[PDB]
Amino acid sequence: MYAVYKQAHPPTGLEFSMYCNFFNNSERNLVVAGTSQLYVYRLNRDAEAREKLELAASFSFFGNVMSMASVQLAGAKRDALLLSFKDAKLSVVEYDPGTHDLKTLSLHYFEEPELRDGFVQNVHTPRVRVDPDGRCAAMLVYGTRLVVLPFRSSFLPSYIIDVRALDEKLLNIIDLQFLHGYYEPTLLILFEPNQTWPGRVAVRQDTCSIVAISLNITQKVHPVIWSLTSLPFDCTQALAVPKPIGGVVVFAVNSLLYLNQSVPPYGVALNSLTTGTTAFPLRTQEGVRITLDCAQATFISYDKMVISLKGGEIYVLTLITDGMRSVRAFHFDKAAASVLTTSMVTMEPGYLFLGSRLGNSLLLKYTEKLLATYSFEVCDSILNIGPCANAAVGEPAFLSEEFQNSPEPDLEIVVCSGHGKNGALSVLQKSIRPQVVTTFELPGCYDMWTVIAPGRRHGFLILSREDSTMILQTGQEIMELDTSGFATQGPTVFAGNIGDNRYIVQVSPLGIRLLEGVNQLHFIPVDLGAPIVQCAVADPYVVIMSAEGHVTMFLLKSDHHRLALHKPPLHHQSKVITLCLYRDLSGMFTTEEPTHWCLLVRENGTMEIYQLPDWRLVFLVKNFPVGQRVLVDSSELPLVKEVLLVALGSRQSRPYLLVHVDQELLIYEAFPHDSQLGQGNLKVRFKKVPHNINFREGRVARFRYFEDIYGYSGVFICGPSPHWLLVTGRGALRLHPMAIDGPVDSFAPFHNVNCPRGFLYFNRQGELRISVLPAYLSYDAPWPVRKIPLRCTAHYVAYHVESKVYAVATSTNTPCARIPRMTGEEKEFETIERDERYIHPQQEAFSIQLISPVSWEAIPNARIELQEWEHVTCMKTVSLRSEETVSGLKGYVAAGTCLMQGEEVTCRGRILIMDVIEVVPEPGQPLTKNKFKVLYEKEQKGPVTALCHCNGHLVSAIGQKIFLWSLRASELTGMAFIDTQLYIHQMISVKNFILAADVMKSISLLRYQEESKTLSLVSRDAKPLEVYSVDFMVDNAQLGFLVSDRDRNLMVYMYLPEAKESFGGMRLLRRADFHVGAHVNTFWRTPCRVVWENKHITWFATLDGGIGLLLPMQEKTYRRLLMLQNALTTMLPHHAGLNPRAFRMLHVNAVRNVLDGELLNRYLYLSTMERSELAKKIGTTPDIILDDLLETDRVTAHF
Amino acid sequence: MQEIIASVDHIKFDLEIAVEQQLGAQPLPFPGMDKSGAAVCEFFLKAACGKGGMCPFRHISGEKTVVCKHWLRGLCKKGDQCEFLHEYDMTKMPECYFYSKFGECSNKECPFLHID
RNA sequence: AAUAAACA
Ligand SMILES: [Zn+2]
Ligand SMILES: [Zn+2]
Ligand SMILES: [Zn+2]
Repeated sequence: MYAVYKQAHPPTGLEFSMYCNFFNNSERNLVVAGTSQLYVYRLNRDAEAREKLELAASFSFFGNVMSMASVQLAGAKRDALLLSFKDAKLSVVEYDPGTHDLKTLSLHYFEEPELRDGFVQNVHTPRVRVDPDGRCAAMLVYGTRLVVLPFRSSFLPSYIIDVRALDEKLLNIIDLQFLHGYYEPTLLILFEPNQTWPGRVAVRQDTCSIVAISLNITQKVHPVIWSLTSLPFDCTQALAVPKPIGGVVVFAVNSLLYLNQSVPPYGVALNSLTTGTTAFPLRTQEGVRITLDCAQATFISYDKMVISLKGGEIYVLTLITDGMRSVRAFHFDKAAASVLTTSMVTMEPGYLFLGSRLGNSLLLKYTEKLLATYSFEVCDSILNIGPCANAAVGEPAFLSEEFQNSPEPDLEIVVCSGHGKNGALSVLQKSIRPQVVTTFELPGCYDMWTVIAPGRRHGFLILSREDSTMILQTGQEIMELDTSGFATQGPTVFAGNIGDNRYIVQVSPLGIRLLEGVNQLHFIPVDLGAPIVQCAVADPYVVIMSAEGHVTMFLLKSDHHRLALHKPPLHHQSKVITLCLYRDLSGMFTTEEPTHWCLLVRENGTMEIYQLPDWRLVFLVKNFPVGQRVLVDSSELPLVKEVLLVALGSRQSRPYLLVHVDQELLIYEAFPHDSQLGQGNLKVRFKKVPHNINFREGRVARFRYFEDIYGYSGVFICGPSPHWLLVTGRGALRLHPMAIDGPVDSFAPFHNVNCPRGFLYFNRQGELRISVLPAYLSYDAPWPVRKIPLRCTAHYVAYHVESKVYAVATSTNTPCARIPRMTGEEKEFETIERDERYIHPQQEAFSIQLISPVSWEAIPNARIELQEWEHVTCMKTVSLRSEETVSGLKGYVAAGTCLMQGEEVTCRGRILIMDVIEVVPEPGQPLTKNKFKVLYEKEQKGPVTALCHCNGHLVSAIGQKIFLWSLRASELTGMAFIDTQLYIHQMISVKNFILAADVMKSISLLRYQEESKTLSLVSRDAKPLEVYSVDFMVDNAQLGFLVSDRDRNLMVYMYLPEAKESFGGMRLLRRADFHVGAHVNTFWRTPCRVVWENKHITWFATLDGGIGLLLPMQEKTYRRLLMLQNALTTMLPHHAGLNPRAFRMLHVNAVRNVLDGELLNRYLYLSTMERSELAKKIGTTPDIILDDLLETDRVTAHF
Repeated sequence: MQEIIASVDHIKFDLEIAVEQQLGAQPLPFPGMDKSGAAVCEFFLKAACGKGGMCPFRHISGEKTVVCKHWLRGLCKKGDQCEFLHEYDMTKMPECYFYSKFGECSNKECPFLHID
C-alpha cells in the first residue's frame, strides 16, 4: 500500500526563459525554468568543449513554475524573480551570496475560494508580467483577478482588481502585457467579450478586443483608457513593442496587427483564410503565406521582431517606420529554421535562446548580411529528453565478455523523445558500462599509479605490493620490468609526476627517488621517526606527511632539476590527519598564473587552507567533519579519511571539495564570496551538494582525479558503490554510478597505443582491467544518453527481443489535398481547390521503422508504410502462443492502426501484427539481415486503439469493445469480448488480468478464463478519471494499479472485495495518492536489487523529460520515514517558500501513502549535528534512518 | 517484453486468490436480473454451487448450438434462461434471414451464415 | 428468437 517516490532523472526541458541579473547587477544571466526546476546559465565565448552555455546554479522547487518575471527592486544589488505556481501562488525569490541557495522575499497565496467566483476547475494559468520601469507587477489570477504588486522593506501590500467589474466586461482574457512609454503602468489586455470558435464564423465574425488599463498605484484606481473592439476572432498572444515606436503587435492566427493609441489600426493578412472570417481592414502582405498561432517572439532593439513560428521557422519581422515614428508597412524575411520552441530570449546582442520542451533548446547567433537580413547559426544546444511519449527497456549490444556471466540484468531504455522536426529516440542508460579491452590477474598489489615517460602517453604502470613494487613498461605490448631505477624491494605509498612530466617521483616510506624514466638522478632519505603514510603533489611542490602527523615540503630547483628539503612553519597544536594540494590555473582563491594551495585537516575538528609558497593561514573552518551545508571561515568528532580539492570545468575553473568522513560522502562546491576581514583570507565559501552515494560495505585513496578520459575531466570515486564525477564545459556536476565489476578498489587513467584514452582499475578480486568508455553515448546529460534524430514524430517504440531490434512508429507531415465525403455509395474525395495565398492542412502519413541496436542507424528495406489516412494508435511487443518453438510464446511486434478522415467518415481500423525475421544480408549491408514479415494485416470493424497480450492471446480494443483474438496460422479467430467504456487508449495486462484505461471514464480490471471462453468485468473505477496511462504496482502478494492522470497525479488502486467501503468486489479503491510534477505516459516494472524478495520498482518517464519511480515498502519502514518527512516538511527553509506536503497532495479524500524521496533526500543533506536533532524529535537515532534511506537507494540503481 | 525481467508467474497474488473462491461476492439483488458482465462460477461446474437463481456469476447448460444474435449488441434480457449461446465463436451463428429466404444479401460485411 | 434491413 505504501511507497516511496524517488526521482531518478531531473526534468529536462524549458517552458520559461528570461535574461536577468540573477547573481549581481554586473552580468546578466540566462535564468530558464522548466517544470519544477530553475536553471541559471552563464555565457562562455572562449570554451574548449566557441560559445557555450555554462550552468551556474540550478534549483528545485516543490511546485511547477507557471510563469516567471524579473524586476530590479529599489536599491537591490540583484534581480528578484517573480515565480508563479499552480492555483495562484506568487513567490518573489533572490539568489543570496553567503549561502549559495535562493532566498524567498515574499509569499503571496491567492487560493481563496471567493477569488474563483465558483469556478472550481481552474483552466487559466496565473501569468506574471512586470512593468519595464519597475513600478509594479501584475499577476492574472484565475483569468478574472488582476493582482497588482506595487513596488517602492522593498515592497508594498498587494490588491486584487476585479476584471469582470471593469468597463467593457472583459470576461475572457487571452493575453496581457505592460506597454512601453507612459507615466503609469499601463497594461494592455486582449480579451473576447462574446466568445467564438474557429469553426463557427458565420454568426460571430470577429470578437477580440483590447483594453489598455492604466494602473494608479497610490490612489488604487484604474482608468480604462484606449479600447478597440472588432479585432479578428482568433487572436493569439499580444506583445508590447518597445519605447522608440511604442504600441503593440497582436498575433492573430491568420493576420498580424500593429495597434497604438494615436495611430489608426494597421494590420496585414498572411493567407487567404481571412476572406470570410474577418471584417477588420486587412491589407495583403506580398510574398508571404504563413500562420501565427503558436509563435513565440522577442524584439531586437527597435523595429525588428524574431518570430519563431509553429514548425520552428524563424521569421524576422521588420516594422517599416515613417519619419513620424509610425508604422507604415511590414517586412518579412524567411530566415533559418530551428527548434520547435516554447519560449524565446534575447541574450547579449547577437545571441538568441529558443527554450523548448520538445527538442534540444538551443542558443543561436544572428549576424548582419552584406534591408538588414539576418542569418542564423547554432552555437550550443541544451540537451533535452523531450516529452517521452513511449519508452521501452532494451538490452545493449556491446557488453564486454568479462561482464557476461553477471547475475543482474544489464539493460537500457530507449525513449521516444521530442516531436515533429525535433522528434527523436534517446538511449538512456543510468550506469556506466566500460569496454574491457585487456584483463590481467595480478594478485598481491593493492594500489596503482601511472606516470608519463618519453603527445602524452602513460609510460609506466606502478603497482605496490605488500613487500615489493612492480614496474610495467608500456608501449606496443606491456611487460614487467626488472632493471634498476625504481625501488622494487619495498612498497610505495605514492608515485606521480613533477615539473611538467619531465621527472617521475615515487614515495618510499624511507625516502623519495627522482626518476627520468628508467634512470635515477639521486635519492633523498626521509629521516622522520614515523613512516610516510601518504603524500600529495603540485607541479614544483612535493608535500610529505608522516604517520605521526609530521609534514615536510619538497621543491624543484633548476641546475637538471632536484628536490630540496623545506620545513614548513606549522603550529602543531593537534595532529594532522590528512592532506590535499591544489593549484589555480583558473583561480577564484584570491586572498586579495598558478597559485598553489595547501589544504590541511587537524584532529581537533578544524580545517586549514594555506597558500603554498608561504605557509600562512588563509581559511579556517572550526568544526569541519560535521558536514555543515556552508563552510564559512573563522580566521566525538568523526574521523576524516581523505580530502580532495580538484578543479573541474572549462580550463580548470571551478573547484570542488571531496572529503571522506567515516562511511559518508559529502562534497562541496566552491563559489566566490567577498568577505570584509581585511587581513587576507579566502574570498570563497563551500556549498554542500546532494548525493545518492554511500561508502558502506600505506593509505589507499578513494578519490582519483582524471583528466582527458574520453574528453572528460573529473573524479572517479572508488569504493563499495563506485561513482564518476563528470563536469564538462557545461559546468554541471554529473554522478554516474558503475555497478558492474562490483566494488572497485583503485583506478588510474590509461592512455596507450593499442588502447585509446580510457582507464584502468582493479576488481575487488584482484583483476587488473584495461578499459575504454563506450564511445556512442554522451555522458554530459544527467543520465548517459545518445540522441537519435528521426526528424519525424516517434509515437511508440518496441524492443523486439528475438533478433534484438527496435520498432518505431513515426509520422511526417504531408500537406493535405483531399476531403473525404461519404455520400451514400462509397467514399468521395473532394480535391482542395483554393487560392495561391493559402496554407494547407497537415496530413500525417505513418510508417513503422526498424532501428538497430548495434549501430543506431535504421534498417533499409524494413519500413512498413501504412495507408493514406491511417494513424497508428499503438505499437507494442506482443507474445502470442505458437507450436513452433520449444516454448509456447513467440514475441511478435503487433501494431494497431486506424484511419482518421474527420468526424463525417466512419473511422475503421486494422491490426498490423508484424515479425522481425533474420534473413541473409545483402553483401555490403550487414544491417539488412533484419526484415519484417507481416503475418496479419486485415481491416477490422472499427478503430484499433490499444493492444495487450494475455497467455498468448491478443487483446485488442475496437470501438466500445475490447477483443480477444488468437493467432492461428494466418487468420485471427475471435474468442472473447466485452462492451467496454468510451475510448480505451491504454491496456496492459499480466496473468489474465486486463487493465484498461479510458480517456475520460474509468480504468477497469478484466479477467479471462480459458476453460470457458469468456472475458468479463471484475472491477472498474466508478468515478470519472482522465487517465493518461496505467501500470502494475507489484507487492509481495498485493497488486496495485498505478494510474497516472491528466492533472499530473499518480495513484495506486487495489481490488479489495472484503472491504466494505466499495461494493462487494465491484469498485476499485485508491490506496495511495501522490502528485508528480509532470504528466506521465510511460510505465514499466523491474525487480529491485527476507525483504525485497518479491517487490517491483514500477518506474516511469514523465512527459517533461524526467524519470521517476515508485518503490513499494512495508508499514514499519514507511512510518519511520513519515515521522521524518513531517519533521522535514516543517523545520526546513524550502525553496521559494513552498510547502512540500501540500504540493504532493492529490489535487482533486487525498489518501496519500507515498513518500517523497526528494524531500527525504534532504535528510541526507543535513549536517550530522542537525541530523541527530530531527532523529531525537521523532524518537530514533540517525543510524536507523540511514539504514532506511540508503536501502531505498541501493535497490533502485538499475539501467 | 516485460516477462524476461519483471516476471510474476511464480507469484500467487492476493488478486488471484480473490477470484477463485470469489472472495465474498454478494448474492445479487432483484431476482429478475441477467448476470451480465459476469464470467462463470467454478462452484457449479465441479459440484453443487450453493445458491440458486440469486447468484452473481453465470450458470451454463448444454445443448446450445446457436449463438445469440441480440447478445452481440449488448441486449440480453434472458440471461441464463437463454436458449442460445453466449460465446464469440464465429461458427455457431444463425442462418442469415435474407440470404436463406430472400435470395442474396444486402450489406457487404454480414456476419451471419450464408449456406447453399 | 425479443425490431438484423428502422427505408426516402
Ligand atoms: Zn453460481
Ligand atoms: Zn442471449
Ligand atoms: Zn446476409
